[PDB]
Amino acid sequence: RQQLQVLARYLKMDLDNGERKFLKEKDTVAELQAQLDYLNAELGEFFVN
Amino acid sequence: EQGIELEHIDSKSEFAHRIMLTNILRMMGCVKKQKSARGIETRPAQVILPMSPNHGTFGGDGMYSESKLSLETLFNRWHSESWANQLTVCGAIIGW
Amino acid sequence: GVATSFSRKKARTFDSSWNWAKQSLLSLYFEIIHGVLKNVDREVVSEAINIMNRSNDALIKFMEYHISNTDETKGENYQLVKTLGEQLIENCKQVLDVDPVYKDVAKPTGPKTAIDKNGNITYSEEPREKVRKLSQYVQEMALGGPITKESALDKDSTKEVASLPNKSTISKTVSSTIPRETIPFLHLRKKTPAGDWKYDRQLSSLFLDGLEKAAFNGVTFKDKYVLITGAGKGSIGAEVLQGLLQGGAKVVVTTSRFSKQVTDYYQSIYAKYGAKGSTLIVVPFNQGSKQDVEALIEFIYDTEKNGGLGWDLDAIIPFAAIPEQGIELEHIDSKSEFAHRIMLTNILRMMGCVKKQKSARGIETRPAQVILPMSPNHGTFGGDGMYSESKLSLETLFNRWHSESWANQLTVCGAIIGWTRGTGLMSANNIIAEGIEKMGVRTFSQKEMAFNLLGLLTPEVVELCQKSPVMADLNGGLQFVPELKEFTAKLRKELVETSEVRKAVSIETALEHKVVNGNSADAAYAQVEIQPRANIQLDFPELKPYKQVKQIAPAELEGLLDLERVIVVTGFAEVGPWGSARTRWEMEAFGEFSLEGCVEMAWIMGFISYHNGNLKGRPYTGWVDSKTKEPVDDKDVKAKYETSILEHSGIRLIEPELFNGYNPEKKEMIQEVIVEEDLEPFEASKETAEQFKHQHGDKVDIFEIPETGEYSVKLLKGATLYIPKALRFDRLVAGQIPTGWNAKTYGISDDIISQVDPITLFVLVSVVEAFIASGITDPYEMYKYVHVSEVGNCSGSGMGGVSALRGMFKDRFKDEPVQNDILQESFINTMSAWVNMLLISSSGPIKTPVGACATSVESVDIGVETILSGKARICIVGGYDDFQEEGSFEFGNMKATSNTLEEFEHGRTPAEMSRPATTTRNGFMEAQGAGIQIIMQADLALKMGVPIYGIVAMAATATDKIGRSVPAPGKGILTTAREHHSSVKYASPNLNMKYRKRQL
Amino acid sequence: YNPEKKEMIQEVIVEEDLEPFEASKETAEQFKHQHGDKVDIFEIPETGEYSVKLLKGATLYIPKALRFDRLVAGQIPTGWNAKTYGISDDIISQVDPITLFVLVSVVEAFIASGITDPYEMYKYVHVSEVGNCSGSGMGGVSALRGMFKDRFKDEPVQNDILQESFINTMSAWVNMLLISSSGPIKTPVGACATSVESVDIGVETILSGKARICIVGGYDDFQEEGSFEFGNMKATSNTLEE
Amino acid sequence: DKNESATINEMMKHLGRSEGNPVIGVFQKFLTGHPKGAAGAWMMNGALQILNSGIIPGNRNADNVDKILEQFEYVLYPSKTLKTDGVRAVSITSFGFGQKGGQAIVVHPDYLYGAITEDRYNEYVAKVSAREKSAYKFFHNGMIY
Amino acid sequence: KTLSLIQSYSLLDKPDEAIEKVFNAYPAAREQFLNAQDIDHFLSMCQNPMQKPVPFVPVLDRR
Amino acid sequence: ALEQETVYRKTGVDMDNSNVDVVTPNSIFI
Repeated sequence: RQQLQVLARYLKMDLDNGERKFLKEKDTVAELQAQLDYLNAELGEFFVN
Repeated sequence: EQGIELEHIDSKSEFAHRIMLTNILRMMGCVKKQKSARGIETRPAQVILPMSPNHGTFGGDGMYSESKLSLETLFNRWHSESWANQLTVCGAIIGW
Repeated sequence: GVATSFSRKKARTFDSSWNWAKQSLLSLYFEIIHGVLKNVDREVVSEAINIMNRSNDALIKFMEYHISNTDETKGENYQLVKTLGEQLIENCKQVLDVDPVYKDVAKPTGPKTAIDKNGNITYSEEPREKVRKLSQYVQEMALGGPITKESALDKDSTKEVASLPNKSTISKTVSSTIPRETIPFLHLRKKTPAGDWKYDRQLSSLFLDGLEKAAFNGVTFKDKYVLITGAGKGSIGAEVLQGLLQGGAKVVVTTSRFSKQVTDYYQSIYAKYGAKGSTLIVVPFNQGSKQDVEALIEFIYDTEKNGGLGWDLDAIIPFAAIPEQGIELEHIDSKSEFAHRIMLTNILRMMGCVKKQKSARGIETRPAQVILPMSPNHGTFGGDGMYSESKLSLETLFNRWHSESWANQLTVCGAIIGWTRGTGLMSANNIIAEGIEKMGVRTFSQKEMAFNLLGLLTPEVVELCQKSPVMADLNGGLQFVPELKEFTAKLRKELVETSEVRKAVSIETALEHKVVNGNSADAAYAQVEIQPRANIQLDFPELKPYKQVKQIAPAELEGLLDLERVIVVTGFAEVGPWGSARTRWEMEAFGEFSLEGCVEMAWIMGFISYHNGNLKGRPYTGWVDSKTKEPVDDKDVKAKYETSILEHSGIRLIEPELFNGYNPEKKEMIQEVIVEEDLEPFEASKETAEQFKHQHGDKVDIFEIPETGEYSVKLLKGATLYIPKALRFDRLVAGQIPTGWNAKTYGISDDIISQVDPITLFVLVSVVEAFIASGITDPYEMYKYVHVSEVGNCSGSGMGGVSALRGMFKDRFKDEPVQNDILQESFINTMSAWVNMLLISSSGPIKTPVGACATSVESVDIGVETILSGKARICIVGGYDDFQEEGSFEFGNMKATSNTLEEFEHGRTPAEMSRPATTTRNGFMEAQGAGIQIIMQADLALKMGVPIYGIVAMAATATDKIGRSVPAPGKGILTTAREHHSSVKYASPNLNMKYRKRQL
Repeated sequence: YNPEKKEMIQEVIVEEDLEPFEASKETAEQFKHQHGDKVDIFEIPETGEYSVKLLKGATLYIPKALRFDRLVAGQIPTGWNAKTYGISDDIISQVDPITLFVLVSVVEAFIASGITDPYEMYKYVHVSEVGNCSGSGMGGVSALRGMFKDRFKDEPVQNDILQESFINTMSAWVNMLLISSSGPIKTPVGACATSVESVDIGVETILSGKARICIVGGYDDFQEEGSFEFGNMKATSNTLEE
Repeated sequence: DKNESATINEMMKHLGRSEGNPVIGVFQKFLTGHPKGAAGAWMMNGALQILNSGIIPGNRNADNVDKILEQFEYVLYPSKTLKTDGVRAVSITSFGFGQKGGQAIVVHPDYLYGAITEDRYNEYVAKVSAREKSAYKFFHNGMIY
Repeated sequence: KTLSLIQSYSLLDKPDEAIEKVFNAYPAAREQFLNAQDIDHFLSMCQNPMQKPVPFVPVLDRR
Repeated sequence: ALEQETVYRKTGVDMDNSNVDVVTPNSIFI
């Protein structure tokens, strides 16, 4: 694990960049679901379908 | 909409009102814009609206009576707006 | 559009009419004593009604004392107030234990359109002939008019005030006055077997009689609970609201635009009009939102225990609406579909909701009368979007009331509202009102249309509604003007035509006169104007002539007082959130700056700086924007800087540039971690490396880097580090000195500013400004009259140099640079030391108090006792405190300050967050600065000829009892009113000044 | 406090990223809010705890140790405890140590006056006629360390620590625990002359007929911060020179 | 704000203040907030400005006065400014942490001139008039430079 | 923002009347020393080069 | 004076019926 970490550092290679980008998208999903769950609360499932 | 009294007007009735009134107005609105685009001033479309004689007199109809009664505004607006050459209203009070 | 506005926590209640009656009385009292309101005015009556409507025993004891202690000699205006006031007490006593009343007492106005010579259209509301009273209005309405066929006010209002309680009984009702073959202008309708709604003589009579009684006796709404929507400033909705509150209704009013501006409008209406028993709740609300409607009705009916009101509505008035203009059937889109939801489907959902809440609780005998605004004009204008569809579909509720299961919970009263004039010219179609009235139609003021609709809430037409639905025609004969679209359009033509021809003739006569007289009689025509400059005054007290001064005090007083032992305030000053004592007074008292206020604030905040030199080549003398160096005139200062001034003054969000970068949204704390794995070497000097070694020992390796002389520092496994982190703090607001304030602008030097804690700069400026309020421009002038040992400083602080404490407890710890003498600056007594060391140079007393929030009164007390002991003849006295990060945080842990996030939930703004004596007060608002007074022996003040702003009669300090709560206030200052009463039969002669003077 | 060994802290920039350490969700969000780009926080999906990688360019504080040259002081005799006089653990936990010196001084003073029960005063004098005109130069100086240092280091500190720092609280405790007067309270600050200023105020309070009796005097504690600052002013004797 | 309204009501009840003559409260801190040690000095400045103008400023943020405060017959809590015919005296009450109460009373400065002779007064008036003029000179000069 | 009592400087040709007029409408001005900004303006007019020099010494300074 | 002359040559929704009152027939546009 420690040897991997120094090779990653040498190659200028962020191993978390993936999980970062992902956590940031999971927030925009949460946000858009909140907008859409609201319109369902206002208009009703019958009207939206 | 059956056994929807005023306590129970929700999503179905609000959607029904759109089918039976606002999107009727939007469809005559649309045929006016298409007829005007092409300068058709002498070939009007006769709209035949199904009216009711019975506005509110049974209940449990949801927003049906509000839908039906609000089309009687088109007999006045035909004189008062700029779409009489594109559209004519013929309201049919359909019975039993 | 369909977004949620409604929160229970944003709801403001107004219920304290017991306090506003006393303020309404005392306001009218001084209005009449300064000649602002006369006997002739109709305000003294409309005001009187509102004081009677709040009559209780407290308010008569108040009116008695205020009217039975006016000297009727001191002027005509004092006789006027005492005559009126005695009348107003007689009334108020009758009406005590009588239900309060809606009574419109406004002068009935008609429309007038004027076109002048040059073709300008003016609109004015114009006193009607033969309709000077509200009584006369109901007679006019009953007689109809030619088109409706079918084969002591303003002379002596002291007299009309007497005739407000005296209930007027009429032998014959106006219903009989209704001529046959004539439909009245106001009338109810009845549904015929065919299904149509016709004029009904009988129903209409009943309505018009209740409307006649309302005009004479007035109407009560005691015990009426009302929801009202679409009742914003300058609407019929808002003239209804005034009437409900006038008759003691309890009312929920909904706003779509909640704000300080709106919540103040409504506070202002309740405080003028809310009679005894009235309340007003103002909630933010989107009638377009289904979820807000469900939520509102659930808040009104919920129990106070579950956070609701515990009400049960007796009337819904849903007048909310959005305008749709030039939306023809081609153009019906999103706005019209949303408008239709506001004005119809969500009206049905709100009556649906009140039915479910009333049924839940088995309330079968307390129906809510819904008052629907109907139109008579369905489709007859166009360009209204889906307005006509909205309005016509509510006429289904007159049938469904018979056909469904909600008639015991709800009653419909449809009001066909007719031509209601707005404010002026643009509002409504005011210019063609006059022309429509010529047809035999009647139009209405908003206050008359309000009257008509409050008719529908009288006990007689509440009684009909509960039998059968009521359809009220408040349209004054517009039914019968045929082709109203094209009529109204012809009338606008004729006004414009006339205006245009007249304006074209006026243009040519100007051109064909300009040509005959060039620019000789059209250029020397124009005058020269004087823009005022700011003449800032010191506001020394006005000294009356001696003969007028001896009236005020009793004659025995001459030679009776030892003036060596009367303490007198001779000058004062301050530095706080609104600048100086001058600018704070303008904001406190008038709520707005004057020209002199604006220039002082602009100079303080550093927006403007005087210049007397060369300014882009030419020589110049005047003010100058301190940023751009561009010339400014005082006339331009309000427009250039007043907005900037008010954003950066007063209570507002903490400004981090002012507090050394303190950002309460981001507080640097530090956590202590153990290093799991050794760190990368960093360099350090020899001495710093030995400091890391001394601390860490085995857990650090330090080694010389033999080339440089520097040292490596390996921090090893098991070593402690501190890692920073950041709290979000919930106290975001404070009363901060106005942004810009700088000790430089007063004349303090950079040497003194670097040496000294910032609280000491507030103090130096306060002591100078105070000596100028005392006309002592050179402090050393004191030593012409008094020994160097006779000037004192008895001022102090609760906490002192609190930036210097941060220096010695935090900044040293972080090996930041801190002045060696930082400790001297922290002491509460150093501020005084600097004042002596830089201005006064006295060898007189120095008694620095610490009294937390009472240091300033303790300071006065010490200052007085220092003078009456003959230790000092003059004394500086007052208090100072700064606002810093550490104290803000600690006052938050004690839960003493208002939580700013809670305040934002409640929809409060920073301004309205310090609210003393208020239902909703929830902690204090930290502020900063200083206040200084100069006090002397009166003797020495008169000898120096310094201004004398007041006499310090008394100054005391008290503790409280045994406790275990240091912040808990007590009653211990009651002891300033301690006296014996065992033996109070005969008056002590020691109080009689005549006696006391005889003995002298 | 060991004047031979004073904890200061130096601000270093991290050249090379650190080893992850665990932290609760709320503490990890506090590191994120401070450091931003320079920290990586990630849920450890099993536990619910968070990893905190402090990255390159992040600021740390590393402790270090001055040797201070003021080694000597006039300290209350080792052993002295407010318990031996009869003060309780509830009061001792609540209150700044200078306030314990004061309570014991006010009792011992009433015994030198043969007033064993302070309430005996109120046989001869109104509740409004007993004063406290005592004060301090600096006050609750352990409570100030609490709000300016111990909070910064997220150590535990009583919520009401600020009340204890005020120079007028010592007097408040004396009223709240012994005297129960509603008489004057004029707390002076006079640095090294607070005790004479206190007497002066105390006399003038009596000769104005505001009070018949007055407690009068002075109190100050010795702590690390003031020792150091009196050294930077070169006011105290350098013990190494001595 | 309950403790203070109660202690002014009980002061006024014990000294037989007329029923119907309540002290008019003024809450300056609506506008300035609470500056701890300075609170009383600002209130005092305000009290002198009230004395000399006879204008009593209103608590513009008194939306709604607490129901609990109606029991205090001898206080009046105005929300708008009152321009009176004159104020003869002003009470100033401060309540500190650690059991510090204070009261000061300030009397209109015209009650002092009753105690002196027409000559002494006329001498005073002239000295003051001179000082005021010099002070204005000094102020406007120091402000601009 | 009023309009000037001195409309045309022609009116100054009976000058005592025009001074009475101005100091009747603004009596404060009889009982107030020159504002420090009005001293500067007065000395700025004394230096105006498009004007015959004033027949008096209005200040002792470097000039 | 030359320096000064140089530098001179450089420069020279609302659902509350507050706006339109739509409860009233004539506010729309009669």
